[PDB]
Amino acid sequence: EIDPKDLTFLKELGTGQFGVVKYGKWRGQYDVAIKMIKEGSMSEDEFIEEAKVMMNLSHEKLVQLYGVCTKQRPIFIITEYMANGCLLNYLREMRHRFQTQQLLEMCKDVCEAMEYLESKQFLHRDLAARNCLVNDQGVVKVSDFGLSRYVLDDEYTSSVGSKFPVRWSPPEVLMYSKFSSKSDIWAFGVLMWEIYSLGKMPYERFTNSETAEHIAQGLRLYRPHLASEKVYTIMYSCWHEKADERPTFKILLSNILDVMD
Amino acid sequence: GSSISNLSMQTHAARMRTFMYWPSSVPVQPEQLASAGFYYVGRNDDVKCFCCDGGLRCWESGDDPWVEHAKWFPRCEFLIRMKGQEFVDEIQG
Ligand SMILES: [Zn+2]
Repeated sequence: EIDPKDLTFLKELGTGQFGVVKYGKWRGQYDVAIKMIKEGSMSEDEFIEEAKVMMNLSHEKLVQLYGVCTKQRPIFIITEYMANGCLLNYLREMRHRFQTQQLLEMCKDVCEAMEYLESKQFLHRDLAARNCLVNDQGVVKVSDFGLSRYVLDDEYTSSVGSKFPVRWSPPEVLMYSKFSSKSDIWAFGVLMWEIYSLGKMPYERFTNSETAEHIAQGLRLYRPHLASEKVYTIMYSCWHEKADERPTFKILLSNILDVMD
Repeated sequence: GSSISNLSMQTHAARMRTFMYWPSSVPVQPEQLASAGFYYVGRNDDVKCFCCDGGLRCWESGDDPWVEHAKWFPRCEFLIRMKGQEFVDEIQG
């Protein structure tokens, strides 16, 4: 529990999911990000209790949660400051002229965070480039892990919804809402595809409803031009029809390290 | 002190023709974007204002092209002329 008086607000970062995010200082001169939760957007009592579980998650490639301000409204979410913002926008900025080795380390960083989360039996539930962040050093970190459990917006909750992550969902999630470590594996494969496609929308020429019916009949994301045949085999293994035939994040990490150049 | 960035995209119809190969995955319609001074550059969901050269991407469900234009490009001459200063300052506040 961080005291709001022991926090400064210097610049506005954005207005993505949950509301406004601001840059500021904490104890004295610690670089922090303050996520402010918009009224009526979150199952607040349920998030406060889960925050205590989230505080104990500590990994190099996982966005660190320093604390919360819950003794006032709006609720403040105090985290690690990521100067280069969401991965999706970072990929879409063509000026970067990324090397495929830089694209592989972005995949390595996410896979390491997801291996740590899997070893703690924690599910992300919404893994995608939009939910990953980039710091000052170009390091990619997993953010907003398990947060969809507290979103009150009906558009994000329903599988046929306007804001449901259809393009990152396996057949068993769309058809039966069957969530498991294997639905996090599927989304990771889509995230690997987004990275090698430089932020292209998966199944761009399809609507959410067209995507849902085509993946159920075996349609998969094509090999991105920047992805080698070996890199494509890794993301492709995430999309097996049978959930139990998909690798763990431990297997995927060894596969990624195996093709490092 | 140039007023227009793309003269070939000054008419609503010229901006509409660019949206021919507009991806069906984008939760915003060409007509709404063209009205707000935007045209498709041909890559992903990237649009550019013909007047201020303001570029916008990663469109979300419920996005109003006029609101986003005033949010990220408040000094746009086209935006002020069509919506008035009152509307611009309202989005900035
Ligand atoms: Zn403009």
